[PDB]
Amino acid sequence: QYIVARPVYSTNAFEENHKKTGRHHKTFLDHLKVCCSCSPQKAKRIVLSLFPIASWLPAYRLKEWLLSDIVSGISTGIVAVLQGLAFALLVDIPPVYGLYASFFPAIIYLFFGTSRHISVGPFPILSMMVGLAVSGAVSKAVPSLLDDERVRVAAAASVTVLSGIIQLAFGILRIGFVVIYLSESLISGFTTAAAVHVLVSQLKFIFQLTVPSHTDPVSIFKVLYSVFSQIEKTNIADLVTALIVLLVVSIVKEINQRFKDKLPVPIPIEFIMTVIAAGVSYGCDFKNRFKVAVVGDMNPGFQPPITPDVETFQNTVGDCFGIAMVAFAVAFSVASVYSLKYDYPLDGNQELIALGLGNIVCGVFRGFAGSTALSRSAVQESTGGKTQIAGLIGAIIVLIVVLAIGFLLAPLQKSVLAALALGNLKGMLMQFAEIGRLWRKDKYDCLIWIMTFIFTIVLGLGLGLAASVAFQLLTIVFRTQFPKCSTLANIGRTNIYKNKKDYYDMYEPEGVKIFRCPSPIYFANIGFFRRKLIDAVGFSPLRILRKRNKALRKIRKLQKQGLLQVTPKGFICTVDTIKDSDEELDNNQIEVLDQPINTTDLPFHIDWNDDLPLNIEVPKISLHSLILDFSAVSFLDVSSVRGLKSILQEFIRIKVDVYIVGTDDDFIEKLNRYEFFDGEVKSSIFFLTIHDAVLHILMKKD
Amino acid sequence: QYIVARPVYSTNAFEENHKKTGRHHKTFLDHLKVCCSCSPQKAKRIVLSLFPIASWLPAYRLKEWLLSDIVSGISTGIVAVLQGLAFALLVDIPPVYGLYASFFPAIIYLFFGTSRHISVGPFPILSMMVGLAVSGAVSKAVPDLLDDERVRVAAAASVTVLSGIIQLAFGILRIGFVVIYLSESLISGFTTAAAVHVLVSQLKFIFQLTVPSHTDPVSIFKVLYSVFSQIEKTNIADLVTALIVLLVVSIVKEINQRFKDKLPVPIPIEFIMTVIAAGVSYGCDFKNRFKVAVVGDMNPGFQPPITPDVETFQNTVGDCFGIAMVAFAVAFSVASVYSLKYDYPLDGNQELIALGLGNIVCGVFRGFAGSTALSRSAVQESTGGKTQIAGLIGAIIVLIVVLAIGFLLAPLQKSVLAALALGNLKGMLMQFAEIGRLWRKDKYDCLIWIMTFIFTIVLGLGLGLAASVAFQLLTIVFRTQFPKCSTLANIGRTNIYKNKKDYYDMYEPEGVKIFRCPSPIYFANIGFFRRKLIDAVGFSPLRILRKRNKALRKIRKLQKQGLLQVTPKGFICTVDTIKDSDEELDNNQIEVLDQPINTTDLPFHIDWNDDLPLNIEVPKISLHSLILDFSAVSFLDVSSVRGLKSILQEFIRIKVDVYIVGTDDDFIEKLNRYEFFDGEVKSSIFFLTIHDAVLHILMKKD
Ligand SMILES: CC(C)CCC[C@@H](C)[C@H]1CC[C@H]2[C@@H]3CC=C4C[C@@H](OC(=O)CCC(=O)O)CC[C@]4(C)[C@H]3CC[C@]12C
Ligand SMILES: CC(C)CCC[C@@H](C)[C@H]1CC[C@H]2[C@@H]3CC=C4C[C@@H](OC(=O)CCC(=O)O)CC[C@]4(C)[C@H]3CC[C@]12C
Ligand SMILES: CC(C)CCC[C@@H](C)[C@H]1CC[C@H]2[C@@H]3CC=C4C[C@@H](OC(=O)CCC(=O)O)CC[C@]4(C)[C@H]3CC[C@]12C
Ligand SMILES: CC(C)CCC[C@@H](C)[C@H]1CC[C@H]2[C@@H]3CC=C4C[C@@H](OC(=O)CCC(=O)O)CC[C@]4(C)[C@H]3CC[C@]12C
Ligand SMILES: CC(C)CCC[C@@H](C)[C@H]1CC[C@H]2[C@@H]3CC=C4C[C@@H](OC(=O)CCC(=O)O)CC[C@]4(C)[C@H]3CC[C@]12C
Ligand SMILES: CC(C)CCC[C@@H](C)[C@H]1CC[C@H]2[C@@H]3CC=C4C[C@@H](OC(=O)CCC(=O)O)CC[C@]4(C)[C@H]3CC[C@]12C
Ligand SMILES: CC(C)CCC[C@@H](C)[C@H]1CC[C@H]2[C@@H]3CC=C4C[C@@H](O)CC[C@]4(C)[C@H]3CC[C@]12C
Ligand SMILES: CC(C)CCC[C@@H](C)[C@H]1CC[C@H]2[C@@H]3CC=C4C[C@@H](O)CC[C@]4(C)[C@H]3CC[C@]12C
Ligand SMILES: CC(C)CCC[C@@H](C)[C@H]1CC[C@H]2[C@@H]3CC=C4C[C@@H](O)CC[C@]4(C)[C@H]3CC[C@]12C
Ligand SMILES: CC(C)CCC[C@@H](C)[C@H]1CC[C@H]2[C@@H]3CC=C4C[C@@H](O)CC[C@]4(C)[C@H]3CC[C@]12C
Repeated sequence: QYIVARPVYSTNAFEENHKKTGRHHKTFLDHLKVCCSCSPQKAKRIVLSLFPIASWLPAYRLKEWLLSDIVSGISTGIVAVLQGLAFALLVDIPPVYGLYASFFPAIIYLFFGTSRHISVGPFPILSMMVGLAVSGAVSKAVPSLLDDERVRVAAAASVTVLSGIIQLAFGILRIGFVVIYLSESLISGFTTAAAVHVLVSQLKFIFQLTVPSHTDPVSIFKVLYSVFSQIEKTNIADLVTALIVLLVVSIVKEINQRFKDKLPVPIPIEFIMTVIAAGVSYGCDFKNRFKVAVVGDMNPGFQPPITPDVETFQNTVGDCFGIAMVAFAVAFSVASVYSLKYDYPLDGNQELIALGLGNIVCGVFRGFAGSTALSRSAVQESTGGKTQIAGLIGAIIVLIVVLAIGFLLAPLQKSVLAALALGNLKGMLMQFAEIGRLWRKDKYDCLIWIMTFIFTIVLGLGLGLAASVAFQLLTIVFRTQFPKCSTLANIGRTNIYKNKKDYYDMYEPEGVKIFRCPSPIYFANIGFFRRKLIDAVGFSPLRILRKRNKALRKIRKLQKQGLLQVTPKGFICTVDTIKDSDEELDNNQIEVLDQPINTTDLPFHIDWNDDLPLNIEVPKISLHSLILDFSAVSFLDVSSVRGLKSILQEFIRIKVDVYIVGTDDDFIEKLNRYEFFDGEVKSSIFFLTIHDAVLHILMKKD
Repeated sequence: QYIVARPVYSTNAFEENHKKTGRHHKTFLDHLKVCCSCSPQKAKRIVLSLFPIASWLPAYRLKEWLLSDIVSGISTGIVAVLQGLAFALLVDIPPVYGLYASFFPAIIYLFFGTSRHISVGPFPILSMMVGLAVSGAVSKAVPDLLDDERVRVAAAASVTVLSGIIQLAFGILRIGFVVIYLSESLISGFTTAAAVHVLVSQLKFIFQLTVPSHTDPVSIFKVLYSVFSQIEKTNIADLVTALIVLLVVSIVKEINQRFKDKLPVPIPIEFIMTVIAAGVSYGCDFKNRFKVAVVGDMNPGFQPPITPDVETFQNTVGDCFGIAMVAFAVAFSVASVYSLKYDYPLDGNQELIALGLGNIVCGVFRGFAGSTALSRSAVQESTGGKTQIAGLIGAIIVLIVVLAIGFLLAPLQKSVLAALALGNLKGMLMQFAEIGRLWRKDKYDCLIWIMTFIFTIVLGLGLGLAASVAFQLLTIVFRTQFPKCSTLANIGRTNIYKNKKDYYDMYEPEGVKIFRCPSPIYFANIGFFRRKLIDAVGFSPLRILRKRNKALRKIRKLQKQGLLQVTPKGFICTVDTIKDSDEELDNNQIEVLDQPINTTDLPFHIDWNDDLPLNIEVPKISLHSLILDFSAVSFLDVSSVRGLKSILQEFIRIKVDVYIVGTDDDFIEKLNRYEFFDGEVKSSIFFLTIHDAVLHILMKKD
């Protein structure tokens, strides 16, 4: 049974009886000393962290990893070639830049990356964010089809170079923990909005229509209007072939997911349908019989590096910041699943550095933004990916496609790629069945999800992330704005104290009120806390103090006039009744009422609760003690400290004690720094538990 | 002493023994029913709240309030005329609009306002924010010195009409509680930055220099450069007269503040120095002897109303929102001091409605934004202001100045007003002695103050408020990002549990770890909480489960091969030593390790902690129970719930119990909605206090 027999402590007798260890908190001088303390072991650790390949490559097991890595690399290389060709169209650049952006960051990540399963390249969200950034940049540059494509390519290279520089700077600064400011609900809402954006954007390629590059403020609706204002000019053959490809891919993906145990090395539907479509377009000549747009004959080989444009750097700072943040968050979210699945450590700063270097190299070599895509990562993992050697094999396949087999993929329909991209939208769009779950569960994360979706949809991907982050930060204040403050009472004559309106046989101590605030008190909570405390107490301590001071001043004036003769016990009051001549105070003297009462000159100790001569109101209070249950109060910063000090001073000045209960050692240590304690609000008002506070009150009363 | 003898409770036996009251929580259907339930008493209350004059005017005491109100009204009318003339120059409009904006909102507030001491009009922060909004609006108008000010006046009228409409909408929506999202540190920083802005902006009038209206991004530095690039063209007479006026005003204000008891009806230094300067300028002709700019001959009378410009409405939406928010916050902050001083209720929604209506009327009648100024409010309160009759008398004085005495104030130097405005900068600039105090106290509110100052200075008043609000919201996440998680232990063989690294004679139960998170756990805290819990425990439950599952699979394979014969007690193990032929698991099958172990088919109960045959590692764990001290955990939303569920499942699946301790009834009630409880994580794992949890563990063990 719960049996305890201990003395009553007040967080000061406790410390006096039990000696503390006197731990030395770390200062700032020694923080820099240990950082600059260079040692060979720490240097080797830093070098190995910066070059994870030097650690994971010599530990390769070339007996059970080589074949699986090779197969997974071939599969992911085919998928990466197809996905780069598809996503190069979203930026509205020649397709070969998609291959470049699928090749270069993977090669850089093979050296500088810490994850072992993700595949680096383009994914639709980042691709369209880069495209929007390019459209914004080329619309602000100070003043043919070939020239427009070249300027778009240059703008994309500059934007992705700046994004890689930002990512590398973030990784160097060791601030790679910024991924925790994005809630799971915010991630879900943003991903669903981006999925809708992808579905809207791929329509102009499915229908084979010319759509101008729109601007960030309202992009999806403008694109939809532009697409549906020319719906008559659609290509029926292109539309039907896109539908067939999408239907076949979705059906095969469904059967592949359903039949997993019986199906090793899952069917490469992307490759199979792509080669089928290319063979159908060839021979049958799906470029003159119909007017289907096809992927042009890409130049076999790479391209010389270019210097990024400082004008674009200046123009698209915010867009590049958003691109870097989105890429890092997506990469971390994708890599964390496989890291937890296969039990290896993940380094956020190393991931940021690798992504930044890869993006920088890709932009220097005329590419665009690169990260890991969920579809490609899942393909690589399911095929049997064990290390980044699969990524190297995929890069080799991409290089082979770029160099040798370049005449192929030319009869490609330039919209089978769009249908393949839309085939990856099923998992993204299935997240729409989350509003109901969040509404049933939280009712606040549902608000976060809805607001994030609306903000992204009506503001573009670049600004929706910032707006959603701001609203998600505000939702914490929403949570801790109106805490369910309640009065506590004893249950069963034990040390159990719960809500006053919950149980039946409870009992409160005579003239004792226990108040609990089940939320941290900060700038947005001090006023509500004070109002709730005053309402629970039942009177205003400031009002009581002011009325008592007015009564004392009237009594002193009467004594000066001689109507009141002071005696050791009682007042003579040699007047039956006065005409009740009240006195008013001017504007600059009303402060004196708030001053504490000191009746040392009067030998009689005024009770302020029984009766006053000459019929003075002086409202009485039956509350002779107050206990604050600061057990759930995590922190106070400035305004809460000032409000608490004012409330405690007002309470103490009317001859009632205040006790703070439930705070640990750290809370009182922090409060000591705020100059909270003084000659009035001593440090002995803190008690361990409500029962100790109540027992101390009872002991001091009788 | 502290003597307790009660049975051990687990928040379920407690509820079974003590019957709850079964309170009926209010739903949403009845929330609308009580709002639409119209009653005569509620209608009368609503009408009286909407028209507070009908409540406070009949209760007038015309024996002790009339004379003081008249004197305070005369003084505040003189001060309001001077301050309106001064602040009309900051917007760069003819001075008479300052008188209009000092007259109209005061008249509207006399009817629709709830405060009794504040004086409505212009104040420099709002005046310059309106000026910046006007400069932005006139710089974006589509193209079609006397005509240059007309468009500025029209833009100011439109901007203030929109701001008043926004304020009225906010008051109608009953969202007048938005003043609690601005911390005291944020308010102090913004006020100091605005003071610096005022000091910089008034330089062009002190030196009598022509400065173009700059734009929001970097305004103060551009104005400073423009002023100091033409410092040679300054007027020495204007500078010296401004210096004398400022010095005399500051000295007289200092002596007035110091000598308060001996000095009733504080000296009207503004009025006396203004009339002295006007008489000197008129007598000595300070318009041709020197080149001092003077206030022009304002047209005696009012001006017809104008329709606000929809183009300006569309152009300056954000600026109008900022103006409305700043005006409401300033008015509430100024009025709260006097409301607390004189003990009368304040209505935020009524204040918002009154301010919105006043601003709407003033903008319609060609004025600019109106609120209460601290200087004017202090003058009115000190002079003897009791009700808004002082405001009415001030409006009457302003009307008299507008109509009858208009030929005066013409020889005014147009910079003595600037020096008078500078004289009010002492109180604002005294707030610079707060960085040190906040650094010594909080180290977070100091960051808020510094960031607010920097953001406002380098982004303008309109955008600095939003940036500082965002950073202040982020500071809460900064506070609750890395909580000081610690292990707890018993002290003195009682029910007191504190930090493990704090005391000497502590003792932990055998194989029991107590973990405490002294902060609410949300999206930005779940990962850190999991990492700290794993580090405190000393092992990874997922790793232990995976290794145990691998060992079980190897044992089952050996049993199938016949090397292991299952017996009721022990394994025969008819092999001296095997060649240690480990088996690797490919992808799409590694998840089976995470599945829970169910050794029902084996009669032997595997201990998983003593030893295993054929030398299998199976790392042992000494921990056999875990207690989470969720006493300071205020709330979980989605991600924290999911992470807690995953951690608890991982712990339970390795045959260890988890106990959550310290949560109240509301926390478990909220957690029940998240579908947290299921067949594995039951609802009986919640306990009242750490001592109950420990006693239950000891009872279960033996
Ligand atoms: C509170 C939540 C819902 C977010 C607030 C919504 C606003 C940020 C949105 C809603 C309506 C939007 C506007 C709707 C229409 C237009 C007209 C549009 O002008 C054009 O026709 C541009 C044509 C072109 O240049 O291609 C430019 C964007 C704009 C101002 C939009 C800007 C963004 C606005 C103000
Ligand atoms: C995330 C935390 C840790 C740091 C965030 C810092 C950024 C918000 C600041 C720091 C430096 C700033 C940049 C400093 C200098 C400039 C140059 C400036 O261009 C000009 O000089 C104007 C030229 C012209 O208008 O002709 C445009 C803004 C920019 C990129 C600034 C954008 C905002 C930046 C990136
Ligand atoms: C419990 C789990 C397995 C989910 C069960 C429900 C889903 C199968 C349903 C519920 C809501 C459905 C969504 C409701 C609305 C839409 C929008 C719509 O997509 C669009 O094309 C919208 C964009 C546009 O074309 O303008 C059609 C599919 C989708 C995502 C639906 C896909 C199927 C969802 C996710
Ligand atoms: C992280 C903290 C420090 C706040 C972030 C700082 C930025 C928001 C500031 C710092 C430097 C500023 C820039 C400094 C210089 C200029 C050049 C200026 O161009 C002119 O010369 C305008 C001349 C005119 O039109 O009158 C336009 C604003 C701009 C880009 C400023 C925009 C706002 C910036 C980027
Ligand atoms: C603070 C919460 C409670 C509400 C916030 C809502 C605002 C952010 C939204 C709602 C209405 C919106 C306005 C609705 C209509 C217009 C007109 C529209 O502009 C045009 O039509 C431009 C035409 C052109 O460019 O020729 C887009 C901006 C604006 C001012 C919108 C700006 C954003 C506003 C103010
Ligand atoms: C209550 C006690 C502890 C006050 C302590 C005194 C100082 C901490 C304060 C009081 C007056 C302050 C000064 C008042 C006025 C100004 C002018 C101000 O001018 C500007 O902004 C730059 C000049 C320009 O704008 O041309 C700069 C800050 C400064 C020196 C202030 C710096 C901080 C000071 C010295
Ligand atoms: C290139 C331009 C001129 C093409 C025409 C653009 C028109 C069709 C676009 C631009 C802005 C768009 C609006 C922007 C925002 C919203 C709010 C949303 O909740 C419903 C759709 C609605 C109301 C959009 C309707 C379509 C719209 C009016
Ligand atoms: C006209 C020219 C001079 C305008 C200025 C362009 C150059 C100097 C600016 C534009 C964008 C800037 C970058 C924007 C963002 C960051 C991230 C930060 O963590 C480090 C600095 C860094 C990487 C900046 C470096 C300087 C930068 C590249
Ligand atoms: C003549 C008018 C039109 C334009 C004047 C432009 C020049 C003088 C202005 C515009 C932008 C200004 C800069 C904006 C921001 C900063 C950062 C701050 O920490 C120091 C001052 C500094 C570096 C300013 C110096 C002056 C500046 C360069
Ligand atoms: C040229 C045309 C398109 C411009 C249209 C301008 C008008 C219709 C718009 C522009 C800005 C709008 C205001 C912006 C903000 C709010 C605050 C909200 O709480 C009530 C409505 C209100 C006050 C809006 C009313 C309508 C408004 C005045």
